[PDB]
Amino acid sequence: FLIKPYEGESLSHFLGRFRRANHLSASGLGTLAGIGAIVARWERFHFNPRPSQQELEAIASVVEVDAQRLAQMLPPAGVGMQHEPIRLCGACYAESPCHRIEWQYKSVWKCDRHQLKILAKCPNCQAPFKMPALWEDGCCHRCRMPFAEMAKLQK
Amino acid sequence: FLIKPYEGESLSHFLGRFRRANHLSASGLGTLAGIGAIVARWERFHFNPRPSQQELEAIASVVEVDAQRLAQMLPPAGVGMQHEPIRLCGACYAESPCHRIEWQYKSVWKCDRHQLKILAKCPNCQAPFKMPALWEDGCCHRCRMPFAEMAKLQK
Amino acid sequence: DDEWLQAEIARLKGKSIVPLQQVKTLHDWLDGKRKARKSCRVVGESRTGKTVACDAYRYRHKPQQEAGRPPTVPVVYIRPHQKCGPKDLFKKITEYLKYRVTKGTVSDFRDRTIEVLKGCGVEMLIIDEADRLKPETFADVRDIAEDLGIAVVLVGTDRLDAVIKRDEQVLERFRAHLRFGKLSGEDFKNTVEMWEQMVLKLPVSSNLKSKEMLRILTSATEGYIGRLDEILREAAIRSLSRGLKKIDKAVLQEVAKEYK
Amino acid sequence: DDEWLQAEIARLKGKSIVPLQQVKTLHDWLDGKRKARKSCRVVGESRTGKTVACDAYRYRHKPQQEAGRPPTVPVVYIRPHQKCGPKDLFKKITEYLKYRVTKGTVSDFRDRTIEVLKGCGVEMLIIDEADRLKPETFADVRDIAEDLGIAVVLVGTDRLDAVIKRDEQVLERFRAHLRFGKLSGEDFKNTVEMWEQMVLKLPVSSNLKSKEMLRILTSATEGYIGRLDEILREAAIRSLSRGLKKIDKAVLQEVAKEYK
Amino acid sequence: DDEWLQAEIARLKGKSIVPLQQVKTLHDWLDGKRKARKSCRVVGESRTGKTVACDAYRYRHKPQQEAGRPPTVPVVYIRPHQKCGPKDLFKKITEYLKYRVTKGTVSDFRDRTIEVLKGCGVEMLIIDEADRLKPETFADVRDIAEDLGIAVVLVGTDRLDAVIKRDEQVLERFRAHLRFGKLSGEDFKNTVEMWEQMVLKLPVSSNLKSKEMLRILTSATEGYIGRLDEILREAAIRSLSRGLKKIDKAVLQEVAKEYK
DNA sequence: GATCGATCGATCGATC
DNA sequence: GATCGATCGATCGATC
Ligand SMILES: Nc1ncnc2c1ncn2[C@@H]1O[C@H](COP(=O)(O)OP(=O)(O)OP(=O)(O)O)[C@@H](O)[C@H]1O
Ligand SMILES: Nc1ncnc2c1ncn2[C@@H]1O[C@H](COP(=O)(O)OP(=O)(O)OP(=O)(O)O)[C@@H](O)[C@H]1O
Ligand SMILES: Nc1ncnc2c1ncn2[C@@H]1O[C@H](COP(=O)(O)OP(=O)(O)OP(=O)(O)O)[C@@H](O)[C@H]1O
Ligand SMILES: [Mg+2]
Ligand SMILES: [Mg+2]
Ligand SMILES: [Mg+2]
Ligand SMILES: [Zn+2]
Ligand SMILES: [Zn+2]
Repeated sequence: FLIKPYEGESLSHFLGRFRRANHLSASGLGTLAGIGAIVARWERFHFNPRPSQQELEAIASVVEVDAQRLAQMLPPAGVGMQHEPIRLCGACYAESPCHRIEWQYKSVWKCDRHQLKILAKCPNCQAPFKMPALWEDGCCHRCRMPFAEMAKLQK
Repeated sequence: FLIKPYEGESLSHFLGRFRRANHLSASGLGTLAGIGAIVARWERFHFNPRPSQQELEAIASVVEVDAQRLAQMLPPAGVGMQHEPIRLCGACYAESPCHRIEWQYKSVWKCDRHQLKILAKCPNCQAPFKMPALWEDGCCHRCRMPFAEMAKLQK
Repeated sequence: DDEWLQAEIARLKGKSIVPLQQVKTLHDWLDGKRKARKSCRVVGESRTGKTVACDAYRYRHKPQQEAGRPPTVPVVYIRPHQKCGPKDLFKKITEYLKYRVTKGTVSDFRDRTIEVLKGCGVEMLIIDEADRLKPETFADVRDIAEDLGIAVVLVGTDRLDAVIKRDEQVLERFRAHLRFGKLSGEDFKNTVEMWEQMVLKLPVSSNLKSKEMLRILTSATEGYIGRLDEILREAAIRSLSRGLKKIDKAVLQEVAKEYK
Repeated sequence: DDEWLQAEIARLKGKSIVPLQQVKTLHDWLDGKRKARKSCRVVGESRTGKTVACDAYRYRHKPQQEAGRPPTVPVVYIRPHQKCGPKDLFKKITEYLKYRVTKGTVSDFRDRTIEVLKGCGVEMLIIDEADRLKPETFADVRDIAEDLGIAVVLVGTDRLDAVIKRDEQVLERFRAHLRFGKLSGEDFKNTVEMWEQMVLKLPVSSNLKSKEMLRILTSATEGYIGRLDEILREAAIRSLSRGLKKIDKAVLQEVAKEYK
Repeated sequence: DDEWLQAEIARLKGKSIVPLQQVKTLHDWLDGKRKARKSCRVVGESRTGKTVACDAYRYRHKPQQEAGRPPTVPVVYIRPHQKCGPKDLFKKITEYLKYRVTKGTVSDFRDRTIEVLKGCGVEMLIIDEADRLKPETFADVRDIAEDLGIAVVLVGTDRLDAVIKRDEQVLERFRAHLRFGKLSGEDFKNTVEMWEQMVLKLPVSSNLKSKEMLRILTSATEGYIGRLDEILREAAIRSLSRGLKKIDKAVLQEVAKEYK
């Protein structure tokens, strides 16, 4: 089962969404692509050894999304990002149910489209968000508040 | 029948001692507390999923020992422990008949109070000690040597 | 006419909810327990109609959501799967409230479920098939009902009573019950006629549920609402498949002997 | 007419309940014992009509069930099988009340039966064929009647009296009895005529149960209601099979000689 | 000729599917249950031919796949192994649909199986040898039939009925059945002759299934289709191995005494 | 989870 | 009319 990426979707979110569509573990996707543990590293936003051309093309062969498009699920060259905290604009999620790579940019604190501060934890119960690959439903894993409803609590 | 914890008593030892005072199986205590199989997991020192606040408060409601005191029957945060081997200071047991959670700390090999190596099996017959919840009497289950007498064989 | 036949068979395949006195008593009792946060346990036979009635009590209080605050869900309905652990149950609780889970330990799931459970102002925790979950989870549901003050209704077959009996606290805390009746009597005949009018939705051929039909259906269903539904739907579909406009005697005889 | 003949033979095959003075005395006595929770033992001959009368006393108090509480069953009727053990008897008690059993020990069955027996507010425990169950179960029925305060009626042939006589407590505790009569006399003739009017349900051919017919039926039945029913039904079916509209003398002679 | 002999023995070793009235009734009933999503349980004897008929009902609806969407599989046929757990069953479900599994917990397998089961639009869940799987998995199959609306057919020997009887819900929900017949009669003779024409595929030597042959085969097979197939194939192979062009009396006598 | 584990429960039948 | 002795057969129940 193939999936079309959402605009701005992060690599972690896309990988997990592909895995859920195919009932794959991270190790299973890694074996399908021939790169093993690299998949789980990318899902946790760990890129000490940045994604190589061969690794991106290996994943591209499985998910049928070109390496160039996969690179747009990561920050451009020179744009610093953070693996933690995982962040969210609930108003964006209501429009398109994905984590955006921009929300991990170190320079980003406000959603430009919605002119709201982005969230660094659930505004109802304060639970931090899991890595985007594990965003199985669109709700806080603790209190079960929908990400879309968190828009109403954004400042 | 309620019991006051001994200082330093491990959670496994305390749970089993409460069960013996009330003729309860581990499953029976679990049903009384509303948490089922979790009781037996804790008795065998299995906490991959660490005790939650709700689980500790559920047991606290039955045994009438606050969750904060129950947490002192487990290692503090950051202190690694082992489920195996179950260990014993016989000189300590002679003074207070309980298994101490400190004896399962990975860093502990000597009793500070008695300046003796702690035991990892019966020093008379080499039988390993059962999980502390099953320490029904104070004696080796095989050769029947009292734990208090094992102090004389500690090095 | 073939399109009409396909519509008829599709409608007959789909089940409906006829509101009768059994479900009326049930949600009256449920409202009574809800207004006092009294945790009870509705019990009954198998294939008798408890799940549908609890479902109706769930949809009647459809959560009304504020513009920018979490939707307030007064009644929570869950049917945990076989050997449902505590993590699975908490996942289900926070999933029904539309809060997707985050990977973590059992404590993390418990904390998130408690947070979202107080956040939405839940009044009822309806655990259908409450004979499936492990007894290490009954402590968790006990803690929920104890601290969060949510009336929990444990729904299941009579085996649920045996499951809770071997435990100590869950039996005492959950003692109020509402056994589902067999429905046999004149009320059963009223049920047959009301079903004929509503669920069958066939042209009026004056079947009227005659004495012979009542005897056949009594011998067939043995009082079960589910068996009545299955037999009626099977007879209607078999009559419509063979071109018969109404339901004849041969089809009831065939379905009755096929059952027993 | 062939369909009518099939209807007639089917109706004649099926037995009915004509209410006569025997069953009237019986349920009057049963109501008297029920209002005081007095455990008695109705005894009588074989093929005389005790089971049908106890059955009638069972159906007259058809349990009326509340909307959401267990149906209250005032009269419990059981006919345990040959060599019925305590587990089997308890299974039957809780099965009649429509509580399906759960696998377990004899103690578990006893506890569940006691629970459901106090739950439904039972007043009567009618044990028909009470000469079948083992004497290790009479202690259980004694305990039921002792603690739960339920009037138990032990029904069976005269062999039941011999079975209970060798025991000590069951004989003293269950001493009140109601022997079923032979019915011979003018009341027997009234029975024949009433049977002709109701059960035979044949067109009025002025048979009127003449003296010869009364003599034949007296020689045949020897006072038994069951023999009377069997002979009447056999004669009616034989007359209807050979085309005879009414019942002739030859068919009674044939059925009488076939019996004796 | 030796190559022809090898071809003949290879063909005789391989089994075929002769369509007869038993399988005709079976897939007619299966289509009837499929059009209404009615979950039933076909039961029968051992070595009687239920697996082959369910297999035929599986292949007749060979899934037709779209150019770029999952193949739509209307009928799912499974034969779980001995003591099949829930994880194993889910693995089999998602493996038949050609979705290779991913390592994970039982919940992950359940979620993936549910996803692929709604994705392919499955109509039937044929669980052959349904007496093998554990009773902790009957809750899972119950949930499948309850929520996904898929008519489940539990296939197995009469021991399957005993296995489901001790359970509560699976017995009530799965009550419609189709017992496989013994086939003895003139239809049995028709079966023998039809088998001779098709499956044996031997030159016409006018055997015609004479009375003596019918008596021998009746004494041998006892009505079983599988025994008939085995005896016929063994006799044909034994005749072809010893040079006999057709099947003699001695070979049937030998195979019959070798069986009984 | 089978696997014993008595066990007692008729029973019956000759027979003296 | 006791009586004595063999016999086999479900059967629930603990138990390791
Ligand atoms: N109020 C109702 N209106 C219409 N159908 C009903 C109603 N109640 C029950 N049914 C019918 O009962 C059947 C299933 O009932 P339900 O699932 O509620 O059973 P249950 O009592 O919860 O039992 P189980 O535990 O065995 O599943 C279906 O055929 C359904 O149509
Ligand atoms: N009140 C009655 N009305 C009609 N038929 C009756 C009535 N009482 C008895 N019978 C007839 O008596 C026959 C059987 O009677 P019943 O079963 O009640 O016998 P019983 O006295 O309990 O004896 P047993 O212990 O030998 O079975 C049937 O033919 C039945 O029709
Ligand atoms: N329609 C058929 N055509 C040809 N052979 C058949 C047919 N049905 C059954 N058989 C034969 O029956 C035998 C096995 O039958 P099948 O496997 O279907 O049995 P089953 O009834 O499912 O029983 P079991 O549960 O004991 O396996 C084979 O020899 C097979 O050739
Ligand atoms: Mg239900
Ligand atoms: Mg009788
Ligand atoms: Mg088979
Ligand atoms: Zn936004
Ligand atoms: Zn010490």
